[PDB]
Amino acid sequence: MNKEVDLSVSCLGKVKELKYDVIILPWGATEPHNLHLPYLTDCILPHDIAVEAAELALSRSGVRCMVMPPVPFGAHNPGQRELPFCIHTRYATQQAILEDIVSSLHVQGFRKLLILSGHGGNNFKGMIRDLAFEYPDFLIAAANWFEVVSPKGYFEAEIDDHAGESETSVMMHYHPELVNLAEAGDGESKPFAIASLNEKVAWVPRHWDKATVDSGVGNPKKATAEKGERYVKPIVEKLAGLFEEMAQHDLYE
Amino acid sequence: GMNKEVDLSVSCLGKVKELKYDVIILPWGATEPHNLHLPYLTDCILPHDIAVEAAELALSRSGVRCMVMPPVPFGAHNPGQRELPFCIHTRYATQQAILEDIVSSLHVQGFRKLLILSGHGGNNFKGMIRDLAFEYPDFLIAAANWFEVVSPKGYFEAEIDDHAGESETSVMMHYHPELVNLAEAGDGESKPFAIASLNEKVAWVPRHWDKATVDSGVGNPKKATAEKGERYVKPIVEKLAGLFEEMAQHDLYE
Amino acid sequence: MNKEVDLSVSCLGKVKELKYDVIILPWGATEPHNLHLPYLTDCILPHDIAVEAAELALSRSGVRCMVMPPVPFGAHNPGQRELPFCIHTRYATQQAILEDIVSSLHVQGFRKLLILSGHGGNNFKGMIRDLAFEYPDFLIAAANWFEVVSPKGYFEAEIDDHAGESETSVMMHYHPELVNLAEAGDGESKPFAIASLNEKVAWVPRHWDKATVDSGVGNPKKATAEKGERYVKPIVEKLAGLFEEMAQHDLYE
Amino acid sequence: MNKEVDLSVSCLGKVKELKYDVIILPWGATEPHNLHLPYLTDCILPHDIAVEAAELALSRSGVRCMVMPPVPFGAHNPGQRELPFCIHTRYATQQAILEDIVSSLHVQGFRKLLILSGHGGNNFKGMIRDLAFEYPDFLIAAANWFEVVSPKGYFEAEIDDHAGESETSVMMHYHPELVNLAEAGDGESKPFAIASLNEKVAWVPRHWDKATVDSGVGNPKKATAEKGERYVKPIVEKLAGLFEEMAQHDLYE
Amino acid sequence: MNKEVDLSVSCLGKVKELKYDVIILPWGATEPHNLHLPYLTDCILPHDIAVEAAELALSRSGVRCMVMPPVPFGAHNPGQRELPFCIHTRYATQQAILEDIVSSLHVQGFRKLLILSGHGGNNFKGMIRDLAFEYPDFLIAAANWFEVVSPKGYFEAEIDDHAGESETSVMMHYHPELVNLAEAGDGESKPFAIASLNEKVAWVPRHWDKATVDSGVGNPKKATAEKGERYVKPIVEKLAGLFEEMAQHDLYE
Amino acid sequence: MNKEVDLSVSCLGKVKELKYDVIILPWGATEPHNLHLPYLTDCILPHDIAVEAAELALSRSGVRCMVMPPVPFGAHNPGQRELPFCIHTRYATQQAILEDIVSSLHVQGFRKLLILSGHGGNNFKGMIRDLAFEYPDFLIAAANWFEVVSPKGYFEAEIDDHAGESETSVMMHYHPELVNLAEAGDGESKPFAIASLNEKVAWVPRHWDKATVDSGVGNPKKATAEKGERYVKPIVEKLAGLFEEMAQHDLYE
Ligand SMILES: [Ca+2]
Ligand SMILES: [Ca+2]
Ligand SMILES: [Ca+2]
Ligand SMILES: [Ca+2]
Ligand SMILES: [Ca+2]
Ligand SMILES: [Ca+2]
Ligand SMILES: [Ca+2]
Ligand SMILES: [Cl-]
Ligand SMILES: [Cl-]
Ligand SMILES: [Cl-]
Ligand SMILES: [Cl-]
Ligand SMILES: [Cl-]
Ligand SMILES: [Cl-]
Ligand SMILES: [Cl-]
Ligand SMILES: [Zn+2]
Ligand SMILES: [Zn+2]
Ligand SMILES: [Zn+2]
Ligand SMILES: [Zn+2]
Ligand SMILES: [Zn+2]
Ligand SMILES: [Zn+2]
Ligand SMILES: [Zn+2]
Ligand SMILES: [Zn+2]
Ligand SMILES: [Zn+2]
Ligand SMILES: [Zn+2]
Ligand SMILES: [Zn+2]
Ligand SMILES: [Zn+2]
Repeated sequence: MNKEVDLSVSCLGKVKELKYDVIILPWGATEPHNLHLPYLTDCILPHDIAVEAAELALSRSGVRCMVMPPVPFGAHNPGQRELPFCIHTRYATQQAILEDIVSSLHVQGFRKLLILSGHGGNNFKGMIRDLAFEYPDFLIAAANWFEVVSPKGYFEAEIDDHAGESETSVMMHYHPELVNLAEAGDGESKPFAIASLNEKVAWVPRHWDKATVDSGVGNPKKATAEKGERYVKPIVEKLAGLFEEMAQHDLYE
Repeated sequence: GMNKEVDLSVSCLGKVKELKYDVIILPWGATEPHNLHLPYLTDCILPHDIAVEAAELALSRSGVRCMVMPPVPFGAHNPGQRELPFCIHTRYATQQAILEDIVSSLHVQGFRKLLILSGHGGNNFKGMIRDLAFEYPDFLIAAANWFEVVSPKGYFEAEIDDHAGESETSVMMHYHPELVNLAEAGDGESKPFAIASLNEKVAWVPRHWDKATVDSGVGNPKKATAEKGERYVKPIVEKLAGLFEEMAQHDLYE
Repeated sequence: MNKEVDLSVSCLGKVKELKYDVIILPWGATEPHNLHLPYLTDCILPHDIAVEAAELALSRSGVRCMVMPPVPFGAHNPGQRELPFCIHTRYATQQAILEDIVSSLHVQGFRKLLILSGHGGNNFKGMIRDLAFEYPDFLIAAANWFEVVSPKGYFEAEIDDHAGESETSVMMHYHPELVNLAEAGDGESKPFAIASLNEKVAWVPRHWDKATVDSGVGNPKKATAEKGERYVKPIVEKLAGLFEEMAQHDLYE
Repeated sequence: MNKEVDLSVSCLGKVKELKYDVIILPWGATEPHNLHLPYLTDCILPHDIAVEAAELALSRSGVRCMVMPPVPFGAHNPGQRELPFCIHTRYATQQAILEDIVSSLHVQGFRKLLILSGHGGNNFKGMIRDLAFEYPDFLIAAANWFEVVSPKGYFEAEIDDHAGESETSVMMHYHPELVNLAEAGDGESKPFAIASLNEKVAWVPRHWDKATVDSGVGNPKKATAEKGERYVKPIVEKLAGLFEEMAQHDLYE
Repeated sequence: MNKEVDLSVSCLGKVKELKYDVIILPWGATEPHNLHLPYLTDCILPHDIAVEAAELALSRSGVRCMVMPPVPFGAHNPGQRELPFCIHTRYATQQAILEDIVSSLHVQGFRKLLILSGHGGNNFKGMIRDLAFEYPDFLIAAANWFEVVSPKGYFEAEIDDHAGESETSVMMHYHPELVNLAEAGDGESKPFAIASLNEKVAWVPRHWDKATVDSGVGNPKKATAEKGERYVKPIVEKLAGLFEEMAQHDLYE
Repeated sequence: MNKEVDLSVSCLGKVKELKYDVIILPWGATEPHNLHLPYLTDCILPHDIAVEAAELALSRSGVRCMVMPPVPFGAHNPGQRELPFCIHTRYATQQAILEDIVSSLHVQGFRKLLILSGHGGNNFKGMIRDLAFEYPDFLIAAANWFEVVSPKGYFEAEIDDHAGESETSVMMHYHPELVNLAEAGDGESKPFAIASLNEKVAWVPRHWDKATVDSGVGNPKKATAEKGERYVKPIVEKLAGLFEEMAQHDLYE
């Protein structure tokens, strides 16, 4: 438990006299993840990663970041909304939320935000361009935690898009109590009938009811806690460096 | 302890996919300073914990199975609160968009009954519910503040107890003692309006936190105890369990 | 007829050289009231109450208030929209209206507004919160006219929620020509089949099509003009006092 | 007082057993009208015309029309918003209002609506077009009451755009108690400095602050009740004829 | 080809060192025009007229105007949206477009815009009113090109509302290669069955599915390039004159 | 000029009796492109490529596609909005436009759409997600034309992000009349001061006012028409294939 950098457990007494340089907003989804992983995986993983990166930036450079509570409202695909307790969030709803967050942070004096997404269906570039014009003095960056470091050499499964080896391993590391690997299905996935879409000539969202069986995309069976521990270490290190640099530099000098 | 059957925050598809759910409970909170000593997420944490307890009671007692959704941390706040660090004011339209998206999804999934259990008195859902009643005429949405299910009067000593006070502190001490250090609390001294009729409640204006409060609390929380909190939530939990069961077993009118 | 404090009958020549301290916005509904009361009851009653309070405030303290034209756009319940000429107004529509009113009044130099509602279906706290941030120097209060003084002990009917003894008495007092009590039905109402909702553990809107027969909720038969006269006197006095204090004090001092 | 065709005075008891063929929606503004005319002129005038026309159609044809309460929310020009108690309504606010009105009337089974406007600043064609796709079985027509019959030859003043001889004469006829013509300014107006805008090659809204003194456009001096009575007789007959034809014919046959 | 005044062919190099006085936005529609005219007629015609007008203003007075690319998003009528490739634009969508265009132009330092519409179903008065409050130092004017000079006098056909003799003649002048007059139908149109709507007591949009056979409204078959040339000459001169006056005068002086 | 597959030149008479299988929506931007390339480069290029692919699909397989007029409304970066005649479009405005296009196309019976973007600032995945739930029977795919084929071996310049060698070459091929290579600047660009943003640990938009001098990103000076001609051949062939597969297969089979 870290009240200095994790708002989810913090209180005003602990934060009111401290200077904060960068705000971190974990952004996930309420989404089924194969049969074995939590509905809130895309919130929990970026939150725990962000807190660790915040701890490193503080101990390493004295840069203090606050990790906000994660946003559980993700954008989903055809076939997912019909699965129980999967919440599809319209883009405009997500934008309204980010607007309200940035408005408040701005009033509070903050000027640097990183959105750390745990859901690949979330896209923030358009929202960020629009807010760049409303709040010209407020820097907003965006990343998916799972794109900071390539999974090559860290995991065996070749297909690993959702609730696969990487997500399961990272969950096993941070919260082994939240996942029983023995409960996982194989995460078999089916391609489109339009070859050009499989060749990525153009993009169409995967339909979950046609493309998946257990809601996972990728076999998680070789996942371990140790694999998760090893993978997140360079992720945390690179994110901490970004927080430090966002704190220490203007965007252009 | 961890309950994947009724607490979506810890649950997974494997546990939920072969079970029948009757009622959905949406805890709706705020990200909001609570004096110096309570968590920023107090208004999310408390209704989540109450609702899970009531879900567990309804299940063991009647076989009525409810799902408690993840708490919504987007509250509507007052003047002077937005400037406090990490407090997030949410516009009513933003909240309505959220509830629209939740209801749309739950409706596609086959669900037809939802209770919004609020932890924050600044949240108001009657307009959203009226508007959604016309869009989804087969979908029942109720709303309650957890702290209005049973009056705190009798259960606590402090007479002023509106925000981060004795009652909220006690219930946090009960459910999450590790999250609250009572020794860190301020007195929660509050200042009334200079317009008497507003103090008398002839009309309503929002309290300005910057003018009205010193430590962001409204009410002295210092006689708070875990046991006071435990005793107060017992009847709240039992009444909510009863509402869950009757929502599951009856239509609104018969 | 009072052109000084009632915009419904006023003109620019009467008002242009006067100072106004508080603006009053009566907000009602276009809504069936049992068989006997006007569709515009919820506009008419706060308008007349407001004008009398404004007159009292001026005579007694020299505080001059303008009563704006009533908003006939109320928020209604399931079953009411199907009744002829009942106009359900969405919350967003209502918010748009109040934004336009506040924006104009602000440009005109006004900084003090009371919304005096005649329809309990209307809720303004959310709107007021959001406008507080948009216009921080603009004070907006809201009240239902019928909550200023409790009707318990002014009226005999136990149930009296809509077009019952209280509303009818007050209409009989202000506009006896618009109400014929002989035409009223009993206003019988049915409760919910979910006991916890009648006990008010939680809130669900009453469904008019299941809960009412004639659109009324409460028996109006014991209504008299004299009861209405007696009931509005302290409401008007209390509101006049509010206006005076709003004109004469800052929100905090 | 006519509870049959005027909702502003009507009740559910008088309306509930009767068939209504056309709904008429008076749509005005809250707007200063020189020094002499009511703020609510643009609501009062279409309301009274429409009621008289509805009474004519009913007595001569048995076609029954309901005249809804006037919408006091108009679209205004630069300079008007700063005049006390003028309320500028955004187009989107107006459209939200009509959508709510039409959605309610539609559920009630009504299929034919006339928006009878009293304010030239109001434009409903875009709203009507959009609602024709949402409710293809719902006929919406719009008219300005003051364009049903040209004022040429009914009034003396050449410039007569706002709070001028025609509107004043029509108010003198319907509500002589609400207007004292001796209080009027000359309603002097200044043109643009861009000649082609005065020639109407292109449209720009008139700025009230630059172009008017007393808020009127056109001298009302020669207004009389006689002139008002004479002008409205053919307007009322034309509108009664339209109500009858909307009632008895499909748009196309 | 004119890179000085036509953005559709221009590049930053050509424009970056020149002073621009007025911005011209052609606004059209994607709409069937009888059998023979282009879908983009309403974009092409005002574009070509604006460019010629800008060229005349430049040569004659040294006033330099930029003609923006045409907006192909018009507001359409019942029965048109079912015709292949006709795109109906909601009023709110058009307003969002104009807001974005104005916000960008304002930031660039421009303060004068003319919207030149090619489609009668487009209405900008409301948008202009709302924007005058948001951008008080930004003059926006609007005109339909075909209303700058009345076509009566210049053309034979009695009816000429859409894709008729005037539009066909003007297209044959500017782009003879895009129109084969031999393919045109007669553009026969049916009136309403409600007499008063044909007489224009009130407005209802024409229903294209009931009212037209070939999608045209007006017989175009006497159209000629010479007639089109003749008609655009005085339109081009009047518009050039408006651009020069807009550039050289404040709205009021 | 091909009226069969290019709506910008087509007319109802040519299309009304033909079966169309897939709709192609070119989506561009109004944006400075170094000194030498047109402001409409991002509209013109995907338009011309789409028309060629539509011709190939028809000649080769009998699959008939309509290329809609290009949408000139792009999402832009800080620094771009201040450049003359650059029009930044908010995400919500873009989505309102796509909502309108799809609504119309759906009414007309079409069930398949490819958005072919010319501007990398445009992002359609969110809009497409939200529309999949609104119109579950309507397939929407998105592609950037410049991502269909890698530039490796086709062009020399290493940096080529905007108005560089590839775009300049492709414009020289399709419209040599619209580009003078001799006018081009070097398209020099500058990185961020935040090293982790240059390493792509997270995303922030480039600020044009700090990162470019001439508005281009990439040296265009080795561009040729023959390089453009060679490059678009496989782009056209792959897109033709996608159009055919879209016409002939369900998304999943
Ligand atoms: Ca399946
Ligand atoms: Ca680093
Ligand atoms: Ca009970
Ligand atoms: Ca008092
Ligand atoms: Ca001239
Ligand atoms: Ca620079
Ligand atoms: Ca292929
Ligand atoms: Cl689904
Ligand atoms: Cl996908
Ligand atoms: Cl409050
Ligand atoms: Cl209720
Ligand atoms: Cl005007
Ligand atoms: Cl029309
Ligand atoms: Cl970028
Ligand atoms: Zn995930
Ligand atoms: Zn995910
Ligand atoms: Zn609280
Ligand atoms: Zn709270
Ligand atoms: Zn009432
Ligand atoms: Zn009411
Ligand atoms: Zn008027
Ligand atoms: Zn007016
Ligand atoms: Zn046309
Ligand atoms: Zn047109
Ligand atoms: Zn480009
Ligand atoms: Zn581009």
